[PDB]
Amino acid sequence: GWNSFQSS
Amino acid sequence: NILPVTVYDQHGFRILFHFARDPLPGRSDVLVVVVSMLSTAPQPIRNIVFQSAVPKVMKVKLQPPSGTELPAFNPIVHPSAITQVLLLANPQKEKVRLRYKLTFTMGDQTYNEMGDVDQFPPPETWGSL
Repeated sequence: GWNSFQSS
Repeated sequence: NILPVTVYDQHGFRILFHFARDPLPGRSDVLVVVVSMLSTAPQPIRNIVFQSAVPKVMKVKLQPPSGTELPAFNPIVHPSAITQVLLLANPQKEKVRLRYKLTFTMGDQTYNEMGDVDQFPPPETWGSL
């Protein structure tokens, strides 16, 4: 699907 | 999809995506996205965290934001604006879909928001700035 979310 | 896309608009908190590309002139694989944020709210918004996700063929990267809060709106003065850069590697030129997770506090409530962005400029034209 998609990867995990990404932070700063 | 060259024009600025409204990614988020509630409680008077707006987040737009602005489109560009870099850094080898030669290349057309990485999209630069400046995400700008304004508030019209009467109570200030603090503790803003914007996350993002993409499909496995792409890659997303979030640079630190110019800030983490916005004041109560005071229409008399220049508005405050948060600005954040994010870079979207997509060398396979596959369809563009992004999923954000927005977090912020306003007064005594804490909004945990999620949404989909699909209005990206087609990967072909990433070379053209």
